[PDB]
Amino acid sequence: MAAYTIVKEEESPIAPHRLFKALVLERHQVLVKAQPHVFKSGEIIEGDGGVGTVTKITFVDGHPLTYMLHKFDEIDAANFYCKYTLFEGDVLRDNIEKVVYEVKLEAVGGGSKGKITVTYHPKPGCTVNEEEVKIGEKKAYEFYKQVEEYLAANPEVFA
Amino acid sequence: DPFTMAAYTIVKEEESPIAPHRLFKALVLERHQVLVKAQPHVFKSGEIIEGDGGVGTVTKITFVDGHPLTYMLHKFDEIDAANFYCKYTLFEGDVLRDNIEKVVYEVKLEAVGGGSKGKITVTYHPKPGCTVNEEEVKIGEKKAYEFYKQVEEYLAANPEVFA
Amino acid sequence: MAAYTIVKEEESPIAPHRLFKALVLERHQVLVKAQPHVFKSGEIIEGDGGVGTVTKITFVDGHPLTYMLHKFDEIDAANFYCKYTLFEGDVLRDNIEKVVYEVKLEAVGGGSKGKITVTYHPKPGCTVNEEEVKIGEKKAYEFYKQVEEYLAANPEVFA
Amino acid sequence: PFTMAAYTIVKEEESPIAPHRLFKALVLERHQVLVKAQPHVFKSGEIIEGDGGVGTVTKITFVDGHPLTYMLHKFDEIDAANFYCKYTLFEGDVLRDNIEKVVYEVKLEAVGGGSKGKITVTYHPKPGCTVNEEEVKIGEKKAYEFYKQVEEYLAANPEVFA
Amino acid sequence: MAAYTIVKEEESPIAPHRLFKALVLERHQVLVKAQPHVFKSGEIIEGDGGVGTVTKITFVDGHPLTYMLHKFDEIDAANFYCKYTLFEGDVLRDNIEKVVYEVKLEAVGGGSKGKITVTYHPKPGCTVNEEEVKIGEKKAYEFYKQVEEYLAANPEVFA
Amino acid sequence: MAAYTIVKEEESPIAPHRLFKALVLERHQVLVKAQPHVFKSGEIIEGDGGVGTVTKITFVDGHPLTYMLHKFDEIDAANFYCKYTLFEGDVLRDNIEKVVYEVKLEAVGGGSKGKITVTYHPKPGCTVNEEEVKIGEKKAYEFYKQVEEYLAANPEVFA
Amino acid sequence: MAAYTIVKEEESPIAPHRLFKALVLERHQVLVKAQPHVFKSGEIIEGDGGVGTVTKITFVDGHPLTYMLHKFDEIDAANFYCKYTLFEGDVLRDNIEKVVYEVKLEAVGGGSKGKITVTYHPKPGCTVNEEEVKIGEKKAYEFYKQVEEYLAANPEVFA
Ligand SMILES: O=S(=O)(O)c1cccc2cccc(Nc3ccccc3)c12
Ligand SMILES: O=S(=O)(O)c1cccc2cccc(Nc3ccccc3)c12
Ligand SMILES: O=S(=O)(O)c1cccc2cccc(Nc3ccccc3)c12
Ligand SMILES: O=S(=O)(O)c1cccc2cccc(Nc3ccccc3)c12
Ligand SMILES: O=S(=O)(O)c1cccc2cccc(Nc3ccccc3)c12
Ligand SMILES: O=S(=O)(O)c1cccc2cccc(Nc3ccccc3)c12
Ligand SMILES: O=S(=O)(O)c1cccc2cccc(Nc3ccccc3)c12
Ligand SMILES: O=S(=O)(O)c1cccc2cccc(Nc3ccccc3)c12
Ligand SMILES: O=S(=O)(O)c1cccc2cccc(Nc3ccccc3)c12
Ligand SMILES: O=S(=O)(O)c1cccc2cccc(Nc3ccccc3)c12
Ligand SMILES: O=S(=O)(O)c1cccc2cccc(Nc3ccccc3)c12
Ligand SMILES: O=S(=O)(O)c1cccc2cccc(Nc3ccccc3)c12
Ligand SMILES: O=S(=O)(O)c1cccc2cccc(Nc3ccccc3)c12
Ligand SMILES: O=S(=O)(O)c1cccc2cccc(Nc3ccccc3)c12
Ligand SMILES: O=S(=O)(O)c1cccc2cccc(Nc3ccccc3)c12
Ligand SMILES: O=S(=O)(O)c1cccc2cccc(Nc3ccccc3)c12
Ligand SMILES: O=S(=O)(O)c1cccc2cccc(Nc3ccccc3)c12
Ligand SMILES: O=S(=O)(O)c1cccc2cccc(Nc3ccccc3)c12
Ligand SMILES: O=S(=O)(O)c1cccc2cccc(Nc3ccccc3)c12
Ligand SMILES: O=S(=O)(O)c1cccc2cccc(Nc3ccccc3)c12
Ligand SMILES: O=S(=O)(O)c1cccc2cccc(Nc3ccccc3)c12
Ligand SMILES: O=S(=O)(O)c1cccc2cccc(Nc3ccccc3)c12
Ligand SMILES: O=S(=O)(O)c1cccc2cccc(Nc3ccccc3)c12
Ligand SMILES: O=S(=O)(O)c1cccc2cccc(Nc3ccccc3)c12
Ligand SMILES: O=S(=O)(O)c1cccc2cccc(Nc3ccccc3)c12
Ligand SMILES: O=S(=O)(O)c1cccc2cccc(Nc3ccccc3)c12
Ligand SMILES: O=S(=O)(O)c1cccc2cccc(Nc3ccccc3)c12
Ligand SMILES: O=S(=O)(O)c1cccc2cccc(Nc3ccccc3)c12
Ligand SMILES: O=S(=O)(O)c1cccc2cccc(Nc3ccccc3)c12
Repeated sequence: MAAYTIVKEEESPIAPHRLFKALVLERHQVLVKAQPHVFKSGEIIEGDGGVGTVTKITFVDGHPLTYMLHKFDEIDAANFYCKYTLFEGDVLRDNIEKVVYEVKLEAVGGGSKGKITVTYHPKPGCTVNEEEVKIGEKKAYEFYKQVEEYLAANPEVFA
Repeated sequence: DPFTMAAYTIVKEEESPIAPHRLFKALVLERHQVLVKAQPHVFKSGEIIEGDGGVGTVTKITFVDGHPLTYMLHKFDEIDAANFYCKYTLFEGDVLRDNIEKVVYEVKLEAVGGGSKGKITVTYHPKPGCTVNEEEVKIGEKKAYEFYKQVEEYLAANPEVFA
Repeated sequence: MAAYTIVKEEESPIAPHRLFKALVLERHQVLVKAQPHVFKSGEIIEGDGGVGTVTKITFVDGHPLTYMLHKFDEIDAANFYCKYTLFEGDVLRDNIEKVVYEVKLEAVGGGSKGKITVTYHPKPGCTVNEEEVKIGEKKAYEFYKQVEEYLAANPEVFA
Repeated sequence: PFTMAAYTIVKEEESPIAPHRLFKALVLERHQVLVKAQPHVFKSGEIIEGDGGVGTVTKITFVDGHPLTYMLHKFDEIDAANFYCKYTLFEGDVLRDNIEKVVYEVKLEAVGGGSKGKITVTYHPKPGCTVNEEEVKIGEKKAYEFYKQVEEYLAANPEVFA
Repeated sequence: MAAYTIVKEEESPIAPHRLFKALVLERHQVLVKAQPHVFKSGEIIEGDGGVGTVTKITFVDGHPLTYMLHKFDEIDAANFYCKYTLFEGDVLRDNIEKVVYEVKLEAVGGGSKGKITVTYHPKPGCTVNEEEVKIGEKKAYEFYKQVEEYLAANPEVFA
Repeated sequence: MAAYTIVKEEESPIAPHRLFKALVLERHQVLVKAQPHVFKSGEIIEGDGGVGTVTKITFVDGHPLTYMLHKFDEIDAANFYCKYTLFEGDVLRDNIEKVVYEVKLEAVGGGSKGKITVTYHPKPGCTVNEEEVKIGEKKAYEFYKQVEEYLAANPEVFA
Repeated sequence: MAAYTIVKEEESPIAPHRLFKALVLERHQVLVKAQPHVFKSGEIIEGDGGVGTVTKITFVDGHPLTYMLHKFDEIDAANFYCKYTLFEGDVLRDNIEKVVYEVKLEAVGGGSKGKITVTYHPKPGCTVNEEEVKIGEKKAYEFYKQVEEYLAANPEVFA
């Protein structure tokens, strides 16, 4: 059970409830707001917006990837806590079974602090892509920095 | 030590939809300014005379002229703006009514959902061998809660006001 | 202290996801479509429909009553299980601190079955009689009925 | 309608005894030090819950002839390292019907081969009834005399807790 | 950047509050009781059972490895959760920066459920020895049991 | 022109007033108690023990070195700070006018943390034999460690 | 690891409530005032004009370096005592990690005298180049010399 893991910490001028709404609860929608050139649509197909909720993110028709689904494992918007899981979608490929994210945020001034952890759950006797991992933190970190900048400059959004 | 003069302490537990950073700011840091903005008929101005809006800072809160009162003097004893903590003391001004040595405000807030949780604890300190009026206490808490409640509605209404 | 406990076991032709949506998850917004001659507005004042959510139902201007705020406690919608708190509002008389409903449905063929466990808790400052505890029941029994008629005649709603 | 009162006493103190010493005697081991200093007033004292850390509770018992009989205490916050503690006298016959509980905050600091302390004690009234100086001064003088007693033995014995 | 993670779930017949005191809280001393042949000492350098506790170990002089050092990130003693990291040691080979221990137990019947995660963080540039992984599990597992049975055979131990 | 100052930070189980006394105030007398094969005598030749005080420390006979004189420039015992300086002796070779010593200690639990800064000042138109600094620290640290162990065993010395 | 230390005692007719501000508190805006050709911009991007603040001086298009960042380990704007650290920026050659500047201004009638301790601290095994010290000591003394003029020139400013 060899699972590669990236546990990191970040810090923002953006407020923590706001950033959470943007990067966790509303992520499926916000992905399409920040990258209309990559994602055609983002929805919920199962759940009411809390634990057990299932989203469907669809790439534009010209993108190599097709779609992904994530499920909400635990959510406690009270203390900016959620653990979700990417359990279906081409990006996974054949070597990976599901990618699990666990996010913890907290206010530090008018801004935030967060502990983000990614763990890749490989299929029986497969090699987790070390490269797939660099691509993972890459795609997100950009997204997170891209959102942070919209928000900074549009303070009424999710405020 | 025949006695260590007894002091009067109120411990409050309060909650807002306002995010702890907007409130730490509106009612602690820029309070001096937000009072006059919120209640421009009672206070002409608030202005930091000493320090640079940080620890050991002291402000002068000024009432109108016709108003019984004139100026209030607050000193900043402890701050951790990151964690929304503050000790700030009231010492120079006639709001005491020539009997209280000082009033000790201790404040701690924390985020919840889209809002705040709040630790407030007021302590009234008299000058040598004087009584600590229940009266002033009734009023020290009542004017501030009203104050607080006005500034909440503002910030709920105007959602970009504090940063 | 001690409280009055109404416990029940009702049965319905409507499927349980249709009732759970109509009478638990969207109750607040459904009380106004059905009793627009009583209620002006229903709304979540805070929450993601999760567990710490709070809704607000407002009575019409003339109505002797003014408002109620309900705050979910824990949910399992998939299973149609919900415990939800009536913590404040004009409706609570001085004798009542809160009223706790415990909802759990199951399927019965093309219909449903459900047990309800409504509890009136008082304030130390007063005691609980039966006239009021009997009214709550009527209000809420009569509501469902009005809704059953509706979920039966329009099968598209929350199906 | 208003927030209930409670009475606080702030003290600032200075000792020529090293501070880790007095943190052991009047705080971490108050329950055992109280009997050694005052076997005349106390029969025993001891722990009943925990192993010294946050949440730890202790029990105090006065001889069979004393008009008081026992006292309970819970440790709210311990940061021994900087000599800060917050504990609560929450149960025993010492709480005259008006008193609900007594909260004690203590911070100590090094000053040469001795120390400086700031002690704050907060009495909390129970619904309806009111607190008064009675319980307080008596409470103030009991704690102080004990400590002086501590101070004179800790000095008279350099290696004890040193 | 990427770490080797080990997620483990087993479950043992002992009340959580009893394993907890042995396999983690006092795991310094009871590690000798367990192996008075591989283990020389069990010590708590600092921490009064306080989070941020750091222990000190040393195998018998014969053993090639000198000692092991742990800090306790957090301990929910009341809740039977603990996070601890192996931060220094001869056992901590020159290619591993730290090995993190995430353990959470809870009562199940008259037994326990064991899920624990250990993460292997490699010192900058190194791949980390996949040997130290297989090894890590076997050694702290074999010891898992010893301590189970013993505690099983004495119901008065840490009651 | 610029001198060499080595900024150190250390930790002792001993209390700061103990460290400070032993390693600073009666240091001239302890060096002989701890190292009577190295040293013959410690004394004060120009001072009362207050600021601007001078000690005279002779090395046993048949020893390379002959003696050393230090002056106590700043003394704030209350906060455990000191500024003293070696300015005379064959131990200071041809180069360096004066290596300066600055000790700042703090209480912590049953012990103490320290901050020490040695500032080696080159001799008029010279370089600093940065190999005499390597030599200076060692002996001063052993002296220390010997004193540490000595004070721990006998907890009545500098109480 | 050794460090390079500067003991410089200066003088100046110009009043210290102006130099101190210029030379320390508003140095970031004034560097950029005395040498527009060396720097195009300089600002405070963190902290709030007090101990713990961080500055960003931005060298012009035509410079090897483009920016450096300073931190105020300590401020005392009434006794004219400061202690700020150069933590980040290109100027720090692989062998230098930070420079610690301790300044103290005293009042000599209508002017000042001073003591500046500049201490360059090396990274893990690396050592500072004699070069690295005279450079820093000079463009800075030079800067000071232009301001002695600037100010004296016009008592209007900083008075
Ligand atoms: O404004 S929102 O959609 O709320 C929004 C919310 C959060 C992040 C966003 C990033 C980019 C663009 C947005 N809006 C946008 C505006 C114009 C065109 C396309 C997107 C973002
Ligand atoms: O799935 S939904 O599409 O919202 C859905 C649609 C219509 C009625 C539903 C009733 C109960 C639970 C649902 N979902 C749900 C999903 C996950 C967890 C808990 C409840 C219902
Ligand atoms: O550069 S950033 O957006 O800052 C970026 C910031 C921080 C971390 C990053 C990690 C991986 C990839 C990026 N790639 C990337 C790739 C293409 C465009 C933009 C970014 C990261
Ligand atoms: O592009 S960024 O992450 O901004 C980037 C920034 C700085 C250094 C990089 C080194 C390798 C790969 C990158 N990116 C990358 C992006 C996509 C696929 C593969 C590699 C680097
Ligand atoms: O969901 S995110 O990573 O945030 C994401 C953010 C932005 C762009 C993305 C594009 C492709 C795949 C994603 N997910 C993905 C997940 C795991 C592995 C590889 C790609 C993207
Ligand atoms: O950007 S990442 O860490 O890659 C990221 C990856 C996946 C989910 C995330 C959710 C919330 C915030 C993020 N970042 C974040 C950054 C700064 C502060 C707080 C959170 C998330
Ligand atoms: O953010 S950084 O942490 O520096 C960072 C981390 C990792 C990779 C990065 C690649 C490009 C730019 C960065 N910075 C960046 C910063 C803000 C906006 C866009 C890119 C990268
Ligand atoms: O807008 S005001 O009417 O003054 C106002 C009225 C009442 C309460 C206020 C509280 C905070 C900030 C305000 N204004 C504000 C204005 C500019 C900058 C920052 C705050 C408040
Ligand atoms: O409680 S108030 O009386 O308004 C109050 C009185 C005095 C000082 C206060 C400082 C901060 C916040 C307050 N209120 C507060 C309320 C809710 C949450 C957080 C703080 C203060
Ligand atoms: O007196 S208090 O309400 O405490 C009070 C406190 C502080 C400022 C006040 C300003 C105007 C009127 C008040 N009260 C008031 C009282 C009686 C008649 C009319 C007005 C003020
Ligand atoms: O309480 S304050 O928030 O500073 C405050 C807030 C708003 C209005 C006030 C009016 C008068 C006196 C104050 N202080 C005060 C303090 C102690 C006793 C009596 C009045 C007022
Ligand atoms: O009682 S207080 O808690 O102060 C109080 C606090 C906050 C708001 C108040 C509003 C109206 C009356 C109060 N009572 C009141 C009573 C007598 C005179 C004036 C106001 C309010
Ligand atoms: O439609 S209404 O005429 O408002 C309506 C009228 C009367 C009773 C109703 C009961 C349940 C749902 C309704 N409507 C509804 C409509 C859309 C979605 C969910 C419920 C009811
Ligand atoms: O307060 S809300 O207005 O929804 C809100 C608004 C914006 C961002 C939020 C982030 C987390 C939790 C919320 N609310 C929440 C409320 C109750 C329980 C749990 C979370 C957020
Ligand atoms: O029962 S509810 O279902 O919320 C309800 C449903 C429909 C109509 C109602 C009208 C008034 C009060 C309610 N609540 C209420 C609560 C307790 C006692 C009496 C009435 C109503
Ligand atoms: O109002 S009465 O019918 O008189 C009434 C009287 C007595 C008990 C009742 C209980 C539930 C509902 C009522 N009304 C109701 C109305 C329509 C449908 C179902 C029940 C009750
Ligand atoms: O029973 S009622 O009186 O309408 C009622 C009263 C109070 C709370 C209720 C909550 C859910 C469903 C109801 N009715 C229901 C009806 C059929 C099947 C399952 C639930 C509730
Ligand atoms: O706990 S102490 O104060 O340390 C204490 C010290 C020494 C003797 C004491 C005797 C009785 C009661 C105590 N407590 C007490 C508390 C409140 C009121 C009056 C007495 C005594
Ligand atoms: O203040 S006393 O009332 O005796 C006292 C009362 C209750 C607890 C105390 C704990 C530590 C030290 C005290 N005195 C102290 C004195 C001098 C220096 C340091 C501490 C304590
Ligand atoms: O005699 S003691 O028993 O200590 C004593 C105990 C309790 C209260 C005291 C009050 C005043 C003076 C005392 N003596 C005193 C002695 C030295 C310094 C300060 C006060 C008190
Ligand atoms: O550390 S290991 O490298 O796996 C290891 C290697 C060899 C023997 C071991 C014996 C006991 C515990 C281990 N680990 C361990 C870890 C934490 C607490 C207690 C024991 C042993
Ligand atoms: O060693 S092996 O049998 O290879 C082994 C193989 C697979 C899993 C193991 C787990 C724990 C201990 C082992 N050995 C062990 C051996 C002797 C005493 C205690 C534990 C394990
Ligand atoms: O540092 S001391 O602690 O005095 C020291 C203590 C004990 C023995 C010493 C022997 C030689 C040189 C020293 N110092 C020295 C100092 C500067 C340069 C070269 C040597 C000795
Ligand atoms: O020590 S200097 O190298 O000049 C120096 C270098 C860099 C920054 C300085 C800031 C204030 C004073 C200095 N000294 C000083 C001395 C005499 C007159 C004016 C300034 C500074
Ligand atoms: O003349 S300087 O004052 O340095 C100077 C100041 C401002 C901008 C400069 C741009 C290029 C070269 C310089 N000279 C230079 C000289 C030697 C090495 C590197 C650059 C610049
Ligand atoms: O010329 S500077 O522009 O500082 C300069 C810039 C960059 C690198 C330099 C290297 C050596 C000497 C310099 N200057 C120098 C100046 C006077 C005397 C001796 C050396 C360097
Ligand atoms: O650049 S040079 O003079 O060559 C120079 C060379 C070598 C060392 C220097 C030290 C300080 C200032 C310089 N220049 C300087 C220039 C004008 C006024 C004050 C000092 C130094
Ligand atoms: O910041 S100052 O020295 O005052 C300074 C003042 C004026 C111009 C400077 C140009 C380059 C580098 C500096 N500093 C520097 C410092 C340490 C090492 C290397 C360069 C300059
Ligand atoms: O730069 S000047 O052109 O004089 C200048 C022009 C306009 C406004 C100024 C304000 C402050 C300091 C200056 N100069 C300054 C110059 C050197 C050192 C310190 C301050 C100002």
